[PDB]
Amino acid sequence: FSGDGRAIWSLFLYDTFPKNFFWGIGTGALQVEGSWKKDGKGPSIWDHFIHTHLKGSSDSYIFLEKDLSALDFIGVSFYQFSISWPRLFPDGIVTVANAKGLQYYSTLLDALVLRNIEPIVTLYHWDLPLALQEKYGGWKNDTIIDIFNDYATYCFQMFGDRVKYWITIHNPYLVAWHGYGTGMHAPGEKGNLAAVYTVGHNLIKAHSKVWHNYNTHFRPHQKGWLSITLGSHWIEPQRSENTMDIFKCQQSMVSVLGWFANPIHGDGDYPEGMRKKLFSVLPIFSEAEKHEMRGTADFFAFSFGPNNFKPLNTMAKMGQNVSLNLREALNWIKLEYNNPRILIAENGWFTDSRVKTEDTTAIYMMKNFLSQVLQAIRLDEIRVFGYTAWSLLDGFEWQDAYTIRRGLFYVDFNSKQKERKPKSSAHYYKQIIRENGFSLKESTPDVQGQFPCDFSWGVTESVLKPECTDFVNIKKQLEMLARMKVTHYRFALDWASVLPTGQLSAVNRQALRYYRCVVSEGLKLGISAMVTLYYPTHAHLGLPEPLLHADGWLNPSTAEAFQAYAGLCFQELGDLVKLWITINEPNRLSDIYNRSGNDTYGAAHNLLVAHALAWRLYDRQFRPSQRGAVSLSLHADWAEPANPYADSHWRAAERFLQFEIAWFAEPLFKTGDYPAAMREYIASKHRRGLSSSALPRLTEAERRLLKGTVDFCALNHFTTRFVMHEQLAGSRYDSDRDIQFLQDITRLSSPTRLAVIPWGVRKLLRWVRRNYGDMDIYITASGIDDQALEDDRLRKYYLGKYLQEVLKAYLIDKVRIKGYYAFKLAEEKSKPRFGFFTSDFKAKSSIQFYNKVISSRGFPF
Amino acid sequence: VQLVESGGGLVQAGGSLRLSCAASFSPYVGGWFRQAPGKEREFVAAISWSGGTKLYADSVKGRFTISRDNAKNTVYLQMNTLKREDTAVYYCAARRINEVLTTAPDYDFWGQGTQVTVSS
Amino acid sequence: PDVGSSDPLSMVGGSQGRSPSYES
Repeated sequence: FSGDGRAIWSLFLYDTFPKNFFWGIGTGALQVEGSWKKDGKGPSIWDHFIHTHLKGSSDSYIFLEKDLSALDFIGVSFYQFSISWPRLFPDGIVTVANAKGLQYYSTLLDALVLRNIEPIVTLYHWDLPLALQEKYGGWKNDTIIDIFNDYATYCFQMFGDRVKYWITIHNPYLVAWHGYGTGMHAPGEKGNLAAVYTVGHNLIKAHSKVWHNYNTHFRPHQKGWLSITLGSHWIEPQRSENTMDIFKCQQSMVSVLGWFANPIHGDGDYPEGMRKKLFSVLPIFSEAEKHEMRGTADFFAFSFGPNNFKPLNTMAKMGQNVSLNLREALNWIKLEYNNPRILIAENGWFTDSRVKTEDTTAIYMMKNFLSQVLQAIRLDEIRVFGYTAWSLLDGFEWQDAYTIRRGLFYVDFNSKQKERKPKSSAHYYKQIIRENGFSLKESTPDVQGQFPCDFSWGVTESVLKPECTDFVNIKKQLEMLARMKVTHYRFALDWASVLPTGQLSAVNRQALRYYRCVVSEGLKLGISAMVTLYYPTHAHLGLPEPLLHADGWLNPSTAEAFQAYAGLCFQELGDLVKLWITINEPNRLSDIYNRSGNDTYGAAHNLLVAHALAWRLYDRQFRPSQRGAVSLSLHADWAEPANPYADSHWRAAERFLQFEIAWFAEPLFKTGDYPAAMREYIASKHRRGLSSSALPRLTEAERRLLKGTVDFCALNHFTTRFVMHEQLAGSRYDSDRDIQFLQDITRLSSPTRLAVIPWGVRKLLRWVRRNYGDMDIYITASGIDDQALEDDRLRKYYLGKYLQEVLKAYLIDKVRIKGYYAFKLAEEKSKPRFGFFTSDFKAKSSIQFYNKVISSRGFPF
Repeated sequence: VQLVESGGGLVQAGGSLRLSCAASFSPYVGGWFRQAPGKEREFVAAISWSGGTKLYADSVKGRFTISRDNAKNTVYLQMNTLKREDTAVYYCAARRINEVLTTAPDYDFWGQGTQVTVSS
Repeated sequence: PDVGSSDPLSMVGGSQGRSPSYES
């Protein structure tokens, strides 16, 4: 009931809508018809307003064929359009009807019924006949109430045969507020306070009279429904949970939506707040008018889109923060007006007018809106029976004219043909309707089967610094590993703790002893070690201070120091340790060398050399005796196109993988040199005056050194990126790959915005297999953070799903995948909650889940 | 659809008279025509379903007013300052489509006719 | 939400961000 909305302010895995959910799209007469003075159409206030306050449009009135084509392409069930009143009744009074306009609406209605599309017909979408503004004052004069009911009566009589869904007025809030409050809309009276509320009053009363008209005289033999489309915005409190911010939030909502909803969908009166705040500006319903307003809508038509949001004078925000959260808005309607049936009568956003058909953001705005509606239906039980995307085609967007576009279909207004081209959102909304929700198509069904008996089941941690069971450090770790059925453990050493000099002339032997103790205790648990020599983090670069101050990784001698460190660790641990990662994610170490674009490429060259020197040392001097294996970890998030209808975004997704994985993988795995794609792309944007960076060619000696220096392929995979082609300026590494990212705010994500996109790991493994062949692959890091400190449902979810796709890559795709290391074992207090154990070493639920998988070698039938 | 006129009769010139047409479902346009012996029926006045639209013949604009009460299914013609030029048989008409038209082929149902006579 | 931008929710980034590994 009134006021119940304030409550609003004080793992979702659904993709598809209710059976029989109802998909549509909308237009409004004035935006799309054109032909404003054609075949005896009377002028509207909006015709006068444009030719006074401003300076063919989509020309639907002559191209009905072309819009019926677009409707068929989308596959919508309903189409919502509006009858231009002055095209029927030039003087609004119902003297002789203009038979050519009646022919147009009749022809449209016939075509929709024969294509099985339900019409939703809107009587009044702001284009009041000019003659009623001049003779009467338009909605200021209450004689309009019967002038409007007469017009509806004819419309029911001429079309009710074929129309079962009727809207009286589209968004009466803007009619009153911008027509007479702000002057932004026809007729353009600014600051007229008394008009605003008299106009609103006449619109309410006219609607009610049309509802009762329809209820009595047409519903029995036509059996349709009538509502009114109430627009509104949404608002959230300035301060977190400020009790009076919340009260102002409620005031904002009432002032826009309650003003018209409370008479029609509520108790039959204006909102009590308004009645106080406006005790004598605001008209009064008699107690009998109160009983004939209550209930004059057969459903809640609701509009939520850019016109209730911009310009800033459209609503009173009352100091609290603006919001696009449609789910909460729908919830507000549910509590205020007691869970009615909702049709979303208008929803969408807008794109800049120089975007033609590649409307990438429009897709993600549509995805986000649709997701909120599905949450509303499923989580909150809100009776949303239908969705009207907005709008079918580009047209004249009221005071903005043609400076924004809102159509699912592009119209070049400078061409006579005015063809309707499907934008990317038209492709997207098409598939949405086909599948009745989110494309359930990139998600293959679960496999039953098992990993081979010799698969590595790992857990990873990062750098451990030194302090056998003497060492308290190692006890607490063993207590954690004892609760895991993992067979491998992956941990990093601290280069600066072993050789504080960075030279072998000063070895911390206590530090090696602590590391050895870590390996040897783990062998007692029956757990093998994979030791990472160098694991740079944001917080600690990891270099011994002398080589940091001597230019770090830009200094080629830093690569030799690393070889000295590698040999030491191979010598003092290699009898115990059979798996080695030289460097963890050197490809993402470019960002520390942010400055020159040639700076990040040089540091990466010395990083490749460090690895190849360490690896050759092992291969020559330590493998014969120790018979272990050595590689490095690459960060390897998957990439898909942001806009999948843009051939340019497909190419950007491959370029991303080139710059991310092939940068290191191509020389060290396959050819001893940088990948062609990368050298050749950096060629153009420097041969085309955009970047002063060169990717230096590598000496045939340099080629020889790096080629073939990996015993297996190691990948740290967490998420999938959605990438856009965008030509960037500058010469930084980021700049040369010409890539921007789009966060799909609608996917199951972690606190830190890691997307759960399981099938990305399967695509990655096959991309790796196909570029670098049937060499062995270990996933050396895989995880996600999670707010939950005992029941990490998101980690459990991620782990089950991604491991299921790894199984698919093994059983179905035949990728030589040998191991999975989960990320990570424990978490530090300031740091994102990535651990299987809390900072206090308490175990989370996912441990039992990970063990169960390990015990089963997968997901057996 | 049956229509019935009421309130004809003889009136002194310059006097006043009020006809009503009672009907016996849907909305309709109420019409009024008058016919003199040997002349074609002439349109007098009509009224839309909720009275937003009223039309009159020029020869009666100012003197005649049409109105209706949908609740009683009755249209009224209030004739004031009657001339001898107003003597005729007066027929009420109904038209179903809520469009106010002035020619007689556009009305579907017709009343029996009531005589109005203006003498001095 | 920048109500006057065509990307009011700022979905289009251009910053890759560090991997889990660099946030420890």
